[PDB]
Amino acid sequence: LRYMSRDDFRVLTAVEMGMKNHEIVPGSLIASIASLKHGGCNKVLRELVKHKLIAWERTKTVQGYRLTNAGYDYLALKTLSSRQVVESVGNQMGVGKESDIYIVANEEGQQFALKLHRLGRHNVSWLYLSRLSAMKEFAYMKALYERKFPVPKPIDYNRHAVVMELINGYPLCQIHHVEDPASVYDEAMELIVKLANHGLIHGDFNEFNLILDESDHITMIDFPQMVSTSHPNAEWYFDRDVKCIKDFFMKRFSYESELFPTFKDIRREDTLDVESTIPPELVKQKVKRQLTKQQKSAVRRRLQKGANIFTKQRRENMQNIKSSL
Amino acid sequence: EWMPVTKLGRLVKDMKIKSLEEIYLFSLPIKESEIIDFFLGASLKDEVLKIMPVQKQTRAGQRTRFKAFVAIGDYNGHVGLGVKCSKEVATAIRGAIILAKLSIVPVRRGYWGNKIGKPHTVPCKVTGRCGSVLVRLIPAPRGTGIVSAPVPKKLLMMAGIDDCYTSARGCTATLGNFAKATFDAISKTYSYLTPDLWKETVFTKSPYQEFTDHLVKT
RNA sequence: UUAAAUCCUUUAACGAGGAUCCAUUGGAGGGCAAGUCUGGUGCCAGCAGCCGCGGUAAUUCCAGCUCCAAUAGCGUAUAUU
RNA sequence: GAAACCAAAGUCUUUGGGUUCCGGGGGGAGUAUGGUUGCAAAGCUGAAACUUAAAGGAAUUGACGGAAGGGCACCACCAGGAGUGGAGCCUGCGGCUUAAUUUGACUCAACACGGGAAACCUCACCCGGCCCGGACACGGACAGGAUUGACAGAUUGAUAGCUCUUUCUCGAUUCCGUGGGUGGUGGUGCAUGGCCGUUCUAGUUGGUGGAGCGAUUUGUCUGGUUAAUUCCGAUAACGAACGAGACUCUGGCAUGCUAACUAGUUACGCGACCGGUCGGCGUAACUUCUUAGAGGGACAAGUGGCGUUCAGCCACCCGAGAUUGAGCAAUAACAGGUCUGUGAUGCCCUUAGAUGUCCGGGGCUGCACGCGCGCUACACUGACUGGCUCAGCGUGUCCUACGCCGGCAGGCGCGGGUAACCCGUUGAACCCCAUUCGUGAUGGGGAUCGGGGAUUGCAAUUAUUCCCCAUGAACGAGGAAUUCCCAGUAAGUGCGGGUCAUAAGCUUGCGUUGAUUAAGUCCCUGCCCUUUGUACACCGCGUCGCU
Repeated sequence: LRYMSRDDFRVLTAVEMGMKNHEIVPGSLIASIASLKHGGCNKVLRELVKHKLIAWERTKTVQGYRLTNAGYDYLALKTLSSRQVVESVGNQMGVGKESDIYIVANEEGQQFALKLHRLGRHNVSWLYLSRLSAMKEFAYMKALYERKFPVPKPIDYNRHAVVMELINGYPLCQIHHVEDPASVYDEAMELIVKLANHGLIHGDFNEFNLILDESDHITMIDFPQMVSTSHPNAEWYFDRDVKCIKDFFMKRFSYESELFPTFKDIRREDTLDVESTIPPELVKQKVKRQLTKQQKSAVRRRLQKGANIFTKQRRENMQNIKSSL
Repeated sequence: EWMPVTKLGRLVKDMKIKSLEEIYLFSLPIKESEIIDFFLGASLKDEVLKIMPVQKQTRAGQRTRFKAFVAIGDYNGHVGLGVKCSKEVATAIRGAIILAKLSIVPVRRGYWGNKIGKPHTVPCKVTGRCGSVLVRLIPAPRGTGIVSAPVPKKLLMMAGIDDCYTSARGCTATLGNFAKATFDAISKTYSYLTPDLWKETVFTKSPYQEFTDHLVKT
């Protein structure tokens, strides 16, 4: 849980700055880009290693710290807390392979769903691929909700976290019986034609990516696999998804289809496949920026002398040599 | 047990070469450690000047190996200096000692004032230049003692010089260069020509040329 | 003794067994002579001319013990060679 | 000469040919201020306060290249097979419960690892209950017994002489209270004495000589070649040691040899049966089969091609085998260490026993869920029913033959085997051959349940396991994703070992039926060489509010 709520923001963000450019970030660089408090950040790092926030690395010459899987997760929730979306944690968690579903509650008490991308090449690249995944998923989530589609409502995105509307139900793969099989079938078949009208093919439109809300309403999730209709095999991915649903309702619910939708309509809807002159106030700001940069460069060279590990190794052998002589 | 390899060595083994001076007269290379250990014997004491540990850059990583600076010296005659690097420290030391015995040089001893008694000081002010270290030895009056830094103090003591004014210039802190400079200075004592050695040098037969018939049998 | 004294010198008596008639100041990683001893502390307190020591086995801090240097002296700051 | 380099940058501690300018750790700073020159922009001259253990120059190895070339790997892909992931069940890890659900490891080396199949033990876990727990010093009791041992009966969850009736014996083997440090079937830490495991699997390391003030380099390499510091060979190197290699075994081959009363064949007698069949029985044939030994046998032997015409590489004939697999072989790094070794060893603990022994009952299986290895399936290339015929690795003083009683698990009687002898020609399953079923949740599939019976055992209730009836669920070839796989291999299919009283969907071996595709590549995923370069620089986080 989150108790510490001051210096932990600045130190962890400073790691993320170094993570985008380099692998393991040395402790010398951290304090320079987090200049608000000086000296006492080294004990904060020792509190960060207690939790699964940062990992230590002392291989051969490389001495420093790298951000963990769970440590990257805490940073997004800390940003979402300032945007007043997340306050307390709900416990109903569906631990998946590509993502983790966490229930979140706001100031109001209204429960929302949170998605956290867990892509698992070094861990630096793995925590960068999760960044691009959430930004792509939120892009489709906004694009479909605006265009009448039955998708969860997009709220906020932070690095890898995506806040969505809480639609609670069961996935189609674990459904025994539906009270009205025909009405549910026609609803699902319409949504494939709907996407094709907007110039989109789902690709993997199966029973594993569909959730029923009280056996009345079909909800769609997971959107990183979507392709354009400009693709040469556009009708192939269209027909494969149709046959997947055609066979499933005949298999599980024993419903044979009377309507066979195979229409190519591109595009009647929006193409979503793309988706003295200088005042003294300014003089003061400019002088300040110059004077801070001169101090920051000097502090970097003071911190680069921390090598402490090199001095410790040299001292051990000297004691052995003098005793043997 | 010693079994000599060189021709010089074989001569030494027997009784054909009487002193160590007959080797220095013909500037023959002493290639065996035993030759020195035969002539000077119990008289050669040793001082370990420094044991500096260095880490060798290897593809397997870093391992510790020790560099030993040993100055061997028979008093009132002969000095040598050796530098060895090895895994263990004792090994390094013995290696250095062996190496320092191969490097034994005679030092010429002079007089400061009037030449009364035994010689005690360096004959004339000599110098030893070794990689930015410049050691100067200067003739001192009898009983002054060696007025120097600790290392050339040692080296001069084990040379059998009783008294000498020293002066060093440059980076005297690097021990190898300092000791090697002082050794180089002290060697140069015989190389310096005085009015004492102006007489035409009458040539004795070389150890090889004299005992040629004895070397036929081996 | 001395102006008169005092001190020194000279001398009667009393005056020495270790809990005394009890020696101190700095230091003990390296420079630099002397502990990987024991307890305490846990990048805190602090030390450290400089190099550095301390973030739980501290040869560097506060103590104890032990040892070393100088010795009725020995540290510290400053001017200067 | 720090050196790269320099006939000057030489003739410098062996320091003095004349002479001008000029530097004294880095910054602040070539900034302020003054002066002066300048139309101006500016130039020349030119500080301090203060701040900092460094700022730098040469050279040298190459941790890392987001550098380049090669090479290799189904723990990589390609063409594919079997799949898992979907279903039920079983198990492991999370998580969840609970008095307890004992437990280290979490992308290989986390994941049926502790041989861990846990009714008891194992058991470390929980709820309970008896029992006593040192030496020492002080104060009390004992010969007018300190104390031990003790038949039967009554007690609590237990045949508790560790309580009462019994007090009957046993002769100091003492026990009753209080404590203070000097507690030892102690715990851990260090000095030292012996012995292990971990990563790849190809290097590692001296000695002497040479080069450099030295770090270092040469040896350890142009080229070809090799898995390779391998080899040919070139050469400021020459020689080594260590490991890989070599050594040894093993397997493939022998109608050559040595033998086999616990191996087998052939022939010959006798018998049984219809000139033949007989795992029926009895010694002349010696090794084909079986065994277990010796000796052979393959060495790049030969031919062809390619190759500095050498080292070697590729192809092919004959051959059992032309590229068998293991150990040895007794490396490098370990700061992982290991163990009843010694130190009047350093500390910490010892009615806070470093898990005190025992007693009874529980738990390890508990269950909405995730993540995973498996088993059975999803039928027609099948299921059922009858008939037929073939193993090998192995085991055994519980393995079991044989008769009888049993629908069935099983009982009862009697033998052999401490084992090429008996189980046992191991009588296997798949498969084959016929019979019935007929595309349906079907007789496929068997979960879950309901009654009996039988063992195993001190004990089966939370079903040990097996048997017989009845119920008969999900499951219609499984999405993203992912594992193993080059030939007697994958996959189907049974059997044996392993813990063991009964306990086996596990692990580990063995046979048996036996494939598709491939003989390529670096595309992905990685790993390994070689060559070459190398000791987070600069330009793009703020606003306001009172003391």
